[PDB]
Amino acid sequence: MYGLLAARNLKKNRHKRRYADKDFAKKARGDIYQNAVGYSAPHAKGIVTEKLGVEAKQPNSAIRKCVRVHIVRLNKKVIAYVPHDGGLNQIEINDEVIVEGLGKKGCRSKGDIPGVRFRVCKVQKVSLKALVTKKKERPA
Amino acid sequence: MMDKLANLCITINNANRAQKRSVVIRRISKVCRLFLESMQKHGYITDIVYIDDHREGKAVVGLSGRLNRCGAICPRYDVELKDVERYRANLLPSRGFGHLIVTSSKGLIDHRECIQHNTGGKILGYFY
Amino acid sequence: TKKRSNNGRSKKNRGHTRCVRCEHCSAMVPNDKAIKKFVVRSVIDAASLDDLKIATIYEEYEVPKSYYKLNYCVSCAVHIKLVRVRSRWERKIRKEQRVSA
Amino acid sequence: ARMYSNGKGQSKSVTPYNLTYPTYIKHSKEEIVDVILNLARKGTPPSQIGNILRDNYGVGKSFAVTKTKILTLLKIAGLKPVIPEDLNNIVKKCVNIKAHLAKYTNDKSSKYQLIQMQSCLYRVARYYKSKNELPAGWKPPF
RNA sequence: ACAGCAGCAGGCGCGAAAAUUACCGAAGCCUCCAAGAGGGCGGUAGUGAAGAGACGUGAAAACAAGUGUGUGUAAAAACCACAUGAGUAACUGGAGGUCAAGGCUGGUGCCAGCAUCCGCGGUAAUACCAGCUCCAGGAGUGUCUAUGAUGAUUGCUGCGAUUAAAAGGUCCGUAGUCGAAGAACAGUACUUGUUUGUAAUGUGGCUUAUCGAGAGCCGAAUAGAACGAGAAGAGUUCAGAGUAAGGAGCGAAGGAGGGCUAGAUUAUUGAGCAGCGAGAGGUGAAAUUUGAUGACCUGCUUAGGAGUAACAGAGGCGAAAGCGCUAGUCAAGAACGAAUCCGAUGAUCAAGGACGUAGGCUGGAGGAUCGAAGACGAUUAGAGACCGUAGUAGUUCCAGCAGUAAACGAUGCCUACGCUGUUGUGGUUAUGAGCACGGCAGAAGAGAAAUCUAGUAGGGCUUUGGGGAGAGUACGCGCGCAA
RNA sequence: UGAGUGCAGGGUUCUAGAUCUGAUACAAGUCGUAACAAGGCAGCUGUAGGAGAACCUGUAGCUGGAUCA
Ligand SMILES: [K+]
Ligand SMILES: [K+]
Ligand SMILES: [K+]
Ligand SMILES: [K+]
Ligand SMILES: [K+]
Ligand SMILES: [K+]
Ligand SMILES: [K+]
Ligand SMILES: [K+]
Ligand SMILES: [K+]
Ligand SMILES: [K+]
Ligand SMILES: [K+]
Ligand SMILES: [K+]
Ligand SMILES: [K+]
Ligand SMILES: [K+]
Ligand SMILES: [K+]
Ligand SMILES: [K+]
Ligand SMILES: [K+]
Ligand SMILES: [K+]
Ligand SMILES: [K+]
Ligand SMILES: [K+]
Ligand SMILES: [K+]
Ligand SMILES: [K+]
Ligand SMILES: [K+]
Ligand SMILES: [K+]
Ligand SMILES: [K+]
Ligand SMILES: [K+]
Ligand SMILES: [K+]
Ligand SMILES: [K+]
Ligand SMILES: [K+]
Ligand SMILES: [K+]
Ligand SMILES: [K+]
Ligand SMILES: [Mg+2]
Ligand SMILES: [Mg+2]
Ligand SMILES: [Mg+2]
Ligand SMILES: [Mg+2]
Ligand SMILES: [Mg+2]
Ligand SMILES: [Mg+2]
Ligand SMILES: [Mg+2]
Ligand SMILES: [Mg+2]
Ligand SMILES: [Mg+2]
Ligand SMILES: [Mg+2]
Ligand SMILES: [Mg+2]
Ligand SMILES: [Mg+2]
Ligand SMILES: [Mg+2]
Ligand SMILES: [Mg+2]
Ligand SMILES: [Mg+2]
Ligand SMILES: [Mg+2]
Ligand SMILES: [Mg+2]
Ligand SMILES: [Mg+2]
Ligand SMILES: [Zn+2]
Repeated sequence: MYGLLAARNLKKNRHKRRYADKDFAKKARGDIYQNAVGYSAPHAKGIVTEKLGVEAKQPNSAIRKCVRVHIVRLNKKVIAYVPHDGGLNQIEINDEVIVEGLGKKGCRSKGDIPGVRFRVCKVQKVSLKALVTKKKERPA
Repeated sequence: MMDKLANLCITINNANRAQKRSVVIRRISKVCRLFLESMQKHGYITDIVYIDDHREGKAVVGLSGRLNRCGAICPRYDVELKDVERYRANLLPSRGFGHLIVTSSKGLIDHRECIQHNTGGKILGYFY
Repeated sequence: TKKRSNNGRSKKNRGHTRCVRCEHCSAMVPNDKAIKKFVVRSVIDAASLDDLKIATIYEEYEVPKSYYKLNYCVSCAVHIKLVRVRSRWERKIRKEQRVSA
Repeated sequence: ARMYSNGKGQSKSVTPYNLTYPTYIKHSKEEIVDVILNLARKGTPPSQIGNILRDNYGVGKSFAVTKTKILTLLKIAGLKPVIPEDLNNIVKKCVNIKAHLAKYTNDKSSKYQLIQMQSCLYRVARYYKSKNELPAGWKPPF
């Protein structure tokens, strides 16, 4: 394939090789639009339906606080994590929450939380960081 | 069959590494003659004899102490005068010495003569 | 990792070889790999030759010998102690063993 | 290397540096030229013509005296065969193998040799029917 | 009956996502029968930390932002000039390592939380929650999401395939990519001149807004096309030329290479008959089991179906799978010797075609030995297994199907350049040596090492890998009687 | 020249479904112990039977073997 007039053979071969890369393959041949946050959108709105808790992976020993969210844009139901110290207390059933990604290349689990892929950002139009640290109050 | 200009290069490179002063090279073509004659002009090789054996051809050559390395490029890429310095920087060790040889309508010439004559050509080989 | 340069057998420049059967357990082993042992044993024991000298009718007598070639598989040769495990530099030494009696 | 098998033999014979004229010989030009054309009409292949000239009449390579090659002389005399002698010897070997297999059908080794032989025929045919030495629709005797 | 905002404002929805139902006889342009009329085209401001410049938040004597006039414009506001007051003006992320900066004080005790990654916390936490001091950037700083770089982890330049992931089981073969020396010839590619071909952007500059982005003027330019020129490489032809390129042929010889015909020395079983009169077999040790219907062992007769011991090897032959008794017969091949003939006929290979141990399947022949399945005897907690007794399909042959192996020297095929000693096999020999096919032991280089079919290298062509898993699995398709 | 609309079919993409059958994670549940030491019958590859389950048995192969002899 290294001959001077071999360009056609060379091009067709090298194109076919790239499908061995996971990155190129997923963009070409996988379902890249299945996710609430990803290629489609940076943030997602949804309504809280259940409060939930999950164990951390070994060797850690903890209960992590999680929320069941119905996503307006897809009608899927997903699990999200609630970040801050007393954070679970700032959320009621049937509140609206905005939800965000964990920051890995694909949608992947982070740290010791098994199988959860998003986190809460805002509750009832206001920043959760401000709610928890008592800098601002619920809209009421 | 091997390329004759490739065979020439490996034969002299190995013999130089083994610290021999002379070699016999077994299959010769028209551009092989012109390549060797170029290395003689720049004082990389000293003495050349050609044997007219009626079977292809063969040469006997004396090596100088100045030759570090030589090589052929395959395939022989076409180059504009704008392109030659890219190949010069890729192949040669220093901006101060060594030769990159190019075939042209004016015979074999080096990368300096290309500037003088204002001509590109096809890339052939190098030595330093 | 590769333990021996010859793969533990004497086959070179061939596809396939005849098999033989182990003396101790009847397992099949390739002829070029089997451990071989030669035996030349008198029919009459050394502890009887002094009686033979008064028992025989002939003026002189030569005792008949019996001849054998025996074959062993690796497991049997190691267990019967025809061969033993050896160090990484000893493995390379090749010398002919004695004929048994 | 060899074309149908893994051979790398090197047995050949050296061609001389210069050819001269064979003055040690005991015949004229015209006699040698007569000897060739007789051997030709009797039906000998041109490689055998060469062997006889060397062995019996004492002339090496059969050209130093004539300034002309054996097959060209046969075309000048009009004695040219219908098929080139190489292609002709390939058809013969094929026929032989098919005549063996016709009575000893079980021989897988002979079957193997036939498919090799047949391939070589077609490769030679395509050479000659490009140089206009055979009619375009020529086909094997099979 | 009427009606169609992917015109300008504006509203509702949808979403993670985007401004005023504002002024306009002025600037740039367009339209008419016009010393005039029209234009949401266009211009002017308002709104918003998408982007980009220049500067405030003090000095050691003495500091923005305000205000009033003038300007500015279509009218304005801002900008600039002079004149008045004065003394206002920092946050975001961090402080165990990567990675700049605290083993500080108090709470909490695998809780609550933190942490991109590695990891912290079970009562002595520089990592959680706070106080206090430090660090970094600073009118800005954190997070999420796509992409370029990191990355020689996509490799033209420039990676890998003995053992880490990775050379097709072996051949033939089309399309495709790649192809001697010598003597000559021609100009379409190739390279280059002149002329065309670029507003903005970008590039090399100079000049004016306090400065700096900004604005204004200059010069050269890509790919593409027109006409000339040069002939090294590539291309075409020739034969007083004949490759350590190929094919055809000659001579003497070598080999478990293959098909067929006709024979062979023993051995293992089975029957017949004769002799003898009590055990044989099997194991680590024993039991199933067989024997007075005479076993076992020793004779003589016979009947079958497999196989070729020892010699026999780091020996030979074959494309691989594979091939071992003796004669006769039938085709083709490899190597060697040499002054035979033809002359580029060649390398590698998608598609397509032929062979392929064993076990398996369809039909016929046959059936000694061995033995999946099945059945017993022992051993064990239990053995369905390992061991012993027995026993069927298969194991052999002819005519076919099938298509897999740790089909491995785990090392593709042609072709090169390469140190020494020793030992083989077959020819030839000036007896000094060579040519083809091997084994072995060092060296030098190489490599993560072990080691070396792995040294040197932009020679040609095909196959093939890209962190573990799921997975050589699902769906579709092609072959097969099925597997 | 033809908009619309009947009636059969196809081509695409989604979605329902009694029941069955894969995979993955299961702090540590039940039964054995198949592999790694000659792992207690040396291991592994192809093929064919059998079996609670790892697996066991015949046949040809390989050393990555417990032998460069
Ligand atoms: K971990
Ligand atoms: K084999
Ligand atoms: K051995
Ligand atoms: K030949
Ligand atoms: K070939
Ligand atoms: K072949
Ligand atoms: K070949
Ligand atoms: K409209
Ligand atoms: K609008
Ligand atoms: K916005
Ligand atoms: K302004
Ligand atoms: K702070
Ligand atoms: K702190
Ligand atoms: K503390
Ligand atoms: K990769
Ligand atoms: K490359
Ligand atoms: K295959
Ligand atoms: K020749
Ligand atoms: K024969
Ligand atoms: K078979
Ligand atoms: K059984
Ligand atoms: K039992
Ligand atoms: K058994
Ligand atoms: K039996
Ligand atoms: K077949
Ligand atoms: K087949
Ligand atoms: K395979
Ligand atoms: K060989
Ligand atoms: K390697
Ligand atoms: K399938
Ligand atoms: K086992
Ligand atoms: Mg407008
Ligand atoms: Mg530090
Ligand atoms: Mg920290
Ligand atoms: Mg790599
Ligand atoms: Mg492995
Ligand atoms: Mg591997
Ligand atoms: Mg492989
Ligand atoms: Mg300026
Ligand atoms: Mg040329
Ligand atoms: Mg009896
Ligand atoms: Mg024999
Ligand atoms: Mg031959
Ligand atoms: Mg069979
Ligand atoms: Mg190949
Ligand atoms: Mg992978
Ligand atoms: Mg075990
Ligand atoms: Mg075991
Ligand atoms: Mg091991
Ligand atoms: Zn044994």
